[PDB]
Amino acid sequence: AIERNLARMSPLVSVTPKKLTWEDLRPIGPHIYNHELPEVPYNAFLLMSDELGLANMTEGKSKKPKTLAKECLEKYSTLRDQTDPILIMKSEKANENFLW
Amino acid sequence: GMNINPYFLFIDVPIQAAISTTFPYTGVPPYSHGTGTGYTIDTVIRTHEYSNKGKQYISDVTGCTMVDPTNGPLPEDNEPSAYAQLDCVLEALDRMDEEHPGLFQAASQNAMETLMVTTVDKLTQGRQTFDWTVCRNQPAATALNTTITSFRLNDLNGADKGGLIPFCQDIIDSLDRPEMTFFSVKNIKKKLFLIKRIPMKVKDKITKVEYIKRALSLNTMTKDAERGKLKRRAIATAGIQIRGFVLVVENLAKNICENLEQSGLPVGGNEKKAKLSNAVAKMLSNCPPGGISMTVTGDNTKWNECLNPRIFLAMTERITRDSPIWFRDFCSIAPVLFSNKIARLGKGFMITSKTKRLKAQIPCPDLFSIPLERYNEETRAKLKKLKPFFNEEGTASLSPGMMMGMFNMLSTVLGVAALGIKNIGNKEYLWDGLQSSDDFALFVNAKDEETCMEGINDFYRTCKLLGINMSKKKSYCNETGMFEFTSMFYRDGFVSNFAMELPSFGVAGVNESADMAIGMTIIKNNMINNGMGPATAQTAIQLFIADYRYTYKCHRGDSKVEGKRMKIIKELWENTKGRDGLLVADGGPNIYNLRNLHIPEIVLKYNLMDPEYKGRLLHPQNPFVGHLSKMDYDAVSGTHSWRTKRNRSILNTDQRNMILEEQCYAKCCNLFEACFNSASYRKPVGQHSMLEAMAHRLRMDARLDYESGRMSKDDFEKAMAHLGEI
Amino acid sequence: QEEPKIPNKCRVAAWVQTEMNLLSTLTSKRALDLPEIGPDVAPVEHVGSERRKYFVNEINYCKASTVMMKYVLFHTSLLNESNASMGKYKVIPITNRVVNEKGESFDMLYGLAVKGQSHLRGDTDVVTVVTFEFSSTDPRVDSGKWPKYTVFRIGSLFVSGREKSVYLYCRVNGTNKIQMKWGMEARRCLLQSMQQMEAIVEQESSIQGYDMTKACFKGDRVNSPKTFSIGTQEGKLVKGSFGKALRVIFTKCLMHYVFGNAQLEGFSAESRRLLLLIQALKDRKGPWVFDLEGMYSGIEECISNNPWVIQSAYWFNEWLGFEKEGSKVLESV
Amino acid sequence: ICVHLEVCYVISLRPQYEVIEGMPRTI
Amino acid sequence: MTLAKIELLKQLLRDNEAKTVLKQTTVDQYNIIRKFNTSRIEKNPSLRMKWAMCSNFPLALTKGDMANRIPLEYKGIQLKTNAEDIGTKGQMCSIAAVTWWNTYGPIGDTEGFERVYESFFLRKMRLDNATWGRITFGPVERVRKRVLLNPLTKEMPPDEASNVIMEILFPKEAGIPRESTWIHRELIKEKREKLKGTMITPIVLAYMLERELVARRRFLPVAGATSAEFIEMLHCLQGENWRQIYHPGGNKLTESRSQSMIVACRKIIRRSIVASNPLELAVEIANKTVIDTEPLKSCLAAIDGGDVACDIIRAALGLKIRQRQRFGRLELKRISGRGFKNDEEILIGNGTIQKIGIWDGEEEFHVRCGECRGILKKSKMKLEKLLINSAKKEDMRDLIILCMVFSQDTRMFQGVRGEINFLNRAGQLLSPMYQLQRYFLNRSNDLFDQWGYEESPKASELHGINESMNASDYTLKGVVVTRNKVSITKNLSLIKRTGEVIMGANDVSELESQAQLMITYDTPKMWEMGTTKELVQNTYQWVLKNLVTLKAQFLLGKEDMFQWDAFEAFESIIPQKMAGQYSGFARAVLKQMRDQEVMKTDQFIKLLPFCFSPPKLRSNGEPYQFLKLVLKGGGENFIEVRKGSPLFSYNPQTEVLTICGRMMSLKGKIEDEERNRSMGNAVLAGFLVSGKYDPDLGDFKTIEELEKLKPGEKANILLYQGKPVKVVK
RNA sequence: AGUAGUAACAAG
RNA sequence: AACUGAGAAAGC
RNA sequence: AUCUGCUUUCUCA
Ligand SMILES: *O[C@H]1[C@@H](O)[C@H](n2cnc3c(N)ncnc32)O[C@@H]1COP(=O)(O)OP(=O)(O)OP(=O)(O)OC[C@H]1O[C@@H](n2c[n+](C)c3c(=O)[nH]c(N)nc32)[C@H](O)[C@@H]1O
Ligand SMILES: Nc1nc2c(ncn2[C@@H]2O[C@H](COP(=O)(O)CP(=O)(O)OP(=O)(O)O)[C@@H](O)[C@H]2O)c(=O)[nH]1
Ligand SMILES: [Mg+2]
Ligand SMILES: [Mg+2]
Repeated sequence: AIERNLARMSPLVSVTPKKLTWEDLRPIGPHIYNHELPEVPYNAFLLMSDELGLANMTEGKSKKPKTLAKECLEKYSTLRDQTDPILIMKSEKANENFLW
Repeated sequence: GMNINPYFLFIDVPIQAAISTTFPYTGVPPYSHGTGTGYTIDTVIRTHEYSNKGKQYISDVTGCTMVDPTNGPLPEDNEPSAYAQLDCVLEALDRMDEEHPGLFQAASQNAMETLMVTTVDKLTQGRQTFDWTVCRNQPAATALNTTITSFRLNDLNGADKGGLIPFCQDIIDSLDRPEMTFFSVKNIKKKLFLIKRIPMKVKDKITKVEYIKRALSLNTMTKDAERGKLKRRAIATAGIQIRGFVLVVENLAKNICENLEQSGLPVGGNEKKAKLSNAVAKMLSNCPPGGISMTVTGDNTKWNECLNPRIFLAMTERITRDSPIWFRDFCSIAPVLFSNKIARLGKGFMITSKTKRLKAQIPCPDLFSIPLERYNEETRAKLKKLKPFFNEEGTASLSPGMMMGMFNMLSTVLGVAALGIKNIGNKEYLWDGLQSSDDFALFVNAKDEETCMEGINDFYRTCKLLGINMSKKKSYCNETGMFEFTSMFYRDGFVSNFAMELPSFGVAGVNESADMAIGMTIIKNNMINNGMGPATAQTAIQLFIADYRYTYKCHRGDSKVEGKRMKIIKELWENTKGRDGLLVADGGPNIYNLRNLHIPEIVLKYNLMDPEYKGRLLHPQNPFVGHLSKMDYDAVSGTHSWRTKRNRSILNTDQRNMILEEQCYAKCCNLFEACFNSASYRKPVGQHSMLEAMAHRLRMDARLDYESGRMSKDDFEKAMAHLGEI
Repeated sequence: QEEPKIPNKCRVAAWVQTEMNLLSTLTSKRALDLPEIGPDVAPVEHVGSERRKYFVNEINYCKASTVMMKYVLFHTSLLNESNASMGKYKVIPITNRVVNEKGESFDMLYGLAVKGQSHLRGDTDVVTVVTFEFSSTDPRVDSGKWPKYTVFRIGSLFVSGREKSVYLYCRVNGTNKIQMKWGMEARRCLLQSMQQMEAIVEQESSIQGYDMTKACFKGDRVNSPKTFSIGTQEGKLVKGSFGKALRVIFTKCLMHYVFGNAQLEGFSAESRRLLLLIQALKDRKGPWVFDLEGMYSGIEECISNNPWVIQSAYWFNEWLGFEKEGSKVLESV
Repeated sequence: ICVHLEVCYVISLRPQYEVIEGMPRTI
Repeated sequence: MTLAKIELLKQLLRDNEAKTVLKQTTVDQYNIIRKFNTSRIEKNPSLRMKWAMCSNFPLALTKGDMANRIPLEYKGIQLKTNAEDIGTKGQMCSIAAVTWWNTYGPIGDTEGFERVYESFFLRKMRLDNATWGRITFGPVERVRKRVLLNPLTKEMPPDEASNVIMEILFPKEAGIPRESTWIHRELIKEKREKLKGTMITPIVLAYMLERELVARRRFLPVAGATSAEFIEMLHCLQGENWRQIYHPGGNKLTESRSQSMIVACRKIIRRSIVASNPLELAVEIANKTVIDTEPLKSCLAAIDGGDVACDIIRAALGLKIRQRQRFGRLELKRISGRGFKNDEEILIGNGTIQKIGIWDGEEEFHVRCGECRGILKKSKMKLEKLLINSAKKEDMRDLIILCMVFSQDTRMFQGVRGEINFLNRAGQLLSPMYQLQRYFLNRSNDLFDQWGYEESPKASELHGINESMNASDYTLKGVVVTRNKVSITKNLSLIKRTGEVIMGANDVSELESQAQLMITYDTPKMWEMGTTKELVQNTYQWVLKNLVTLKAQFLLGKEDMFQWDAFEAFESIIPQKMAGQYSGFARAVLKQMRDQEVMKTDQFIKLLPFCFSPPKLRSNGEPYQFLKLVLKGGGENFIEVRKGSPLFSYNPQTEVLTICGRMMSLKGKIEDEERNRSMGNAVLAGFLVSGKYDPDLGDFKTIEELEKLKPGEKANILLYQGKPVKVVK
């Protein structure tokens, strides 16, 4: 039966084998080179390389995250007391007033 | 400005040796959201489009639109085809039988004996089964119990015989009942606004055809945490009526698979690795001199969609040729049930008004109750294509395909039978393969590459004849020596892929001591058989201890971390003199290393614990471990082997009636276990009532106590009076 | 029924290469808090500890480790606050513990987080976290990198006599319980990075008869240090040390976690299917394909807006070009 | 079986003879 | 509490729902209702635990006095929830409650923990009372084998262990008294008396008993140590590239010692036969061989058993030869005889053709089993005679069955009618004779049915017996019942003083099996006793390290570079039949490379190890021709002359040599002209290149055709896929 | 808004 | 509204 | 010569 059906099966039903050559390996996802598309925005949960960690020398006594942050801000009192919003950049749907 | 390109690592280390880097299993696995109706309709449409050229008719049993692609026109292109040829499948099965004389007979004998010695309890081994009485998903035990009670209501007491055969006889007899009366669960909606839904168990009744559809119905949902796929898929669960016979069919197919050298099932893990390595070595040593051997790493596209339950019915009949007619009918039931299977489309679709900020859930029965222009384009097209097969009650006729794919073993048998041909037209090629459920690795030996590709093309066409659609997009071929099979990457030997088992390295989340043991043993096993070196093993120990301490808030006692548990941990650290014996859960140091990964924590620290702390921890009556019942037994485990109740709370739903039924069953089982202490260990058998067994056991115990003098004469009289009134 | 929001199609953004370069670089601070391990007895344990010294000293002093620890600690605190305070807006500082070469311990405050309503009954239910993170980068330098961030200028800091402006990146992000849990378990990015490299060391050992960790990292009197193709500088292949390769793999795993979604999973699977073909080509195995364009489409449908996936496609194209050059070198045989 | 059980019962607070017949195997 | 239980039953029957549940539900259906659960269980326990730990009272308390000892709040930390919701609600506590109990709670008794987890305490004792050797870095070939996870003192089949557990813990509701209840009566009674004074939960005790008795066997990658005491440390024992020497504590059964000794002796002999003066090398290795923690000489002296290899090593070491054999429960001593093993396509009773090991020639064995003895005389596949002594019925039956199987009687093979598996589910070769023994021990009826019965002996002392183990009037054919110094040759041949060889190296079983214990070789050349892949990798690494000197000697020297210790060890994995042909072919190829200017360094490395054995050229004086040199062990252990091989591949682009999966670099030892150099001159012995693929010559000629060519005759050779060339003599 | 991605959450 | 089969691990 | 009880987690299919 198998040979009979293969004989009467359409020749168009083929696995279409093709010897692979390096020329056949075109670059993947050409559209990512399309300058008409926007650059992929930074969408990570936190800043990875742009992170700025205010450093506070400790005394081997971890009290609480709240007190740790309070002490770290107190050391950098210039940043903590800044109440003047110098808006540099704004997300289109954000509210700089509410965010500040 | 040098730019780091991680792929340049492959310039040095081959892909297989660095395959672990290609598995992003440190990230969150994709999770499906909302309804799964879209994917269910997609699979229904795909199945019917792959089977549309077949014979379409209407079932006179259910009235559903049935499609039969088997024996249909041979495909004229490479699209997924379900038009399997019965003659080709039977020829493949005959070839396999010739290759394995007596294999079918032995498999049928084993399956029949197992069925004869199989009990109805075997149907409780399922996660979530479609309970037809409530038309929902219930734990397999719950669905089985509800089905048994409903059958009792309908004078179907085969389950009481204790065997699977009488219960399946009841299953097939219930289809003949003019109407089925069962225990359903409804809910009263009280507005307090909040619509609290208080469920209660009542009695309902349905007709013959409705019950038939429910029994043939498969409930669909969305799979969660699936990895390696961009788009989400749908999964389906069957009822008791189907699983009952699927068990026997799968057992027969498993018996067949265990004796096939080209099957990757049911073997697994190291056994599977050994089998595959031996097969690859044999196929390398069998290469004709000067010839070319080529391995095709191949995946089959739309495996469940194109597999036809009628083909599996034919396979069942062919395999069970020498069996008694009762067993042949029993094995044929399951493919018959799957050929008339109905798919429940799920939770429906959510329609929203953005400006009015409103949303509503249109259920599957009401899917076509609104104009199709109110659905999005994709959903609109899906509904338009689904309409012919849509059932007014809110289900779809899915006669073709194997949506659930519960025939993994039988599909493996079909694939192996496809591999068994090995040649067509006496051409100058010979193929032999390895066949898991759908994934496969072919090995074609010929005189040159051209003949190897001819053989691969012939294998492709032959699989098309059997209803198997090799995926040209995902399948590729190279010279023998490198390939991939079931994500096992063979490069002159199966390389170690450390990333696959990476997700299991974390806290297993059972309890402190159990999780400690699980993590240590996982590290040990990964070291044994996943290529994890001693340095990575020690780092894994460190990371597991870190995650464990941050999960159970049991940081080192001398540490400065603060918490509700940490204050008492620090007090214990100060009180304890043998601090090295304190458990990690109690803020003690981590003394685990590679050599002692196989020793439990308490045993490791038993000789270092202080007597006081050791006694407090290993208190036989500590309240944190569930006891059995003073008369309560001694719980040997420590205080850290505690249990957090698996609270299945549902907002605005007070399942007091369901909890009451569950607690009634629990009380009956607890009393029975108290009467029969061996019930927990060894399953108690018997066709008689639990009350009868308990009464006889208590009467014998009372008589023995009276004779031995344990019980006073007046107490014996009281016991006898109570038993008499019982 | 509203149309689903399809992920946008974005082009290669140069900031992903910068992130890969900076996260692989060696900093001066340690963030890993690896707990103690029982004393070594067997020679296998001593070998493991010796190898761990090199591996961790390479990973531990890298920016990627600090970022991973920040993510882990923040997700732990966020899960704790979400379960402890379901109906309250909580301030969750973004904190980390760092240690420099001198053994000095510092508390690093990278910003604050507002944990909104967190009645997270479902596993995929979303809690909104409003992150106000300190930074020194000026957004205007790469505006396309920061369309999601509202950035203010709040002051300045003196790492030295130099003056560095400080900006407050404000973003209304969100996360679910599954993401929090997997953030608490991001430490696994170490193992996948170590094992892959550790195996290599083991391989070298089997070829030399003795532990080759020091030789692979630093190079002993008999073996020169292991050098890997690490990257490109002006279109020329560049060689990095063994520790640099370890840090690159660790950064790759950390980005797998950070930018891990269905897009990355699908891209990984399909591009692995393609990587196996490329390897078969490099091994002169004469690979044959049946539908190459179908496999390419399967790969490409997973490249929409995941920055890591887009940069992975770019790196794959670059590495494929280099492998094509290598094959051209191979042809004359 | 019926005759055997009847004979056993005819043969039979504290009965002299306990009955092992006329009950399920397990009991 | 029988009265209390009866009162509870009456109280439960006072509830109509419980009454109907008890009445309708059968005893079998109990197992269903025990699993009744209305609400589906959640499926992310790790996330659920991380979520619950960040809460007030995730833990559940057990109502009682011990739960009351826990204070409501401790130093402002609420350990347990308030008790104002007692009504049908339950109680909860925090993890801080657990810590408080561990800190200030009552001090209980630990005897229960010691009793229940005695298995893990024994595991810890084995770990602690153990010594560690040295870690060796080098190739390790691990074979996936089904090994026992943990040591046991009495291993029983799972059903037998379950019956024993039921008898020990549940004597009353144990069911039918089975064979296990009798054959394990002593153990059951001992455990019952030991467990008499215990209040631990019966299910926990049952799991303790099954851990003590039931055997957990798993497929694991092992390398030369499969004993459970070693399997439990497998994670530290070795990897794919390193091997840690480990000496577990506790007592070791002598069966494992004997098996490891046999494996060690077989390895020593296999490595020694190829050596010049095999006796000296065999003695040298055996004097430095340690079985687990004892020297090989002591093990041979103290073990009253072994095989041909053990006897040969004993003779080499001076110990007496113990010509004893073990065939399962049967122990035999070769009184006299001689036979050479062969592989025969034996036809089994159920129509199965198997390459079973068959012995030939007259052979007499003093056999014994249990407490019974006898004398078995046999010939090729026939039991000539079996004179057995009077003993117990079961022991006598076991002896007769085992002797029937050992004799390989044709009736015994034809007596197999049933399910007999000679191949494990992983495709590994099970021993056919042992499988036949296992089948016939249980299903022994058919063996006696087909064996045939003749007249019982009427001699003065000889009286026959039948299947009833009684002196019946008819006896089993060929079976009767009765009531009544060596020297070793250089080539490891055991010879009597008369001049007759009694055992030789060629008589050693070729099977390569993992040792039960860890065999150590305290010699610098301890890798020469490794598996095929390990030997190949070590030899090629030695070649690479000395590649400069080897090549310089080859260019300068003529024949002194083909003799080395590493190549001598490598020869031990080349079959003797093909060793000479491989040596001739490889030497011819290397000489043809040297004489001409074609020097493919990769081919020189590939073929150099094979140039050790004395050449065995064809009858016409020309070397054989090969496409692949097949090495001993496994189907993938071969070297491709032209193509790459699983054991040896070369990448000219990167000049990287992948041997057994390990990548070495030839960068530094290479000439840039070599890449342009043609591979056709380093493929066929006595063949050079002349041009490209010539259509006129014809199609590619095979090895048989190539060997028959005349001098100066051109032909087409396909070096590998896509690379045809034209070669001449 | 945002997270996220073929459908959801942004409490019931 | 977390299915099927296989493998390993842990707990009862 | 090792082959001849279920629940949950992870991986694979
Ligand atoms: O573990 C393997 C082997 O090492 C072990 N074995 C063999 N001998 C002993 C002793 N003496 N003590 C402890 N363990 C022993 O049993 C396994 C056997 O594997 P293998 O090495 O493959 O066995 P072999 O190849 O020799 O064939 P096998 O039939 O198993 O016989 C082994 C043993 O028995 C002798 N023997 C069997 N038969 C049927 C024999 C026969 O008909 N005539 C003679 N002269 N000897 C026979 C074998 O020769 C060996 O002595
Ligand atoms: N019952 C289940 N079967 C599964 C599951 N995952 C895989 N499988 C089986 O394995 C087969 C492979 O399915 P995949 O997940 O690989 C679907 P993929 O999109 O990769 O293949 P096609 O779309 O069919 O080309 C599938 O047909 C099933 O028979 C699962 O979660 N449940
Ligand atoms: Mg797939
Ligand atoms: Mg595949």
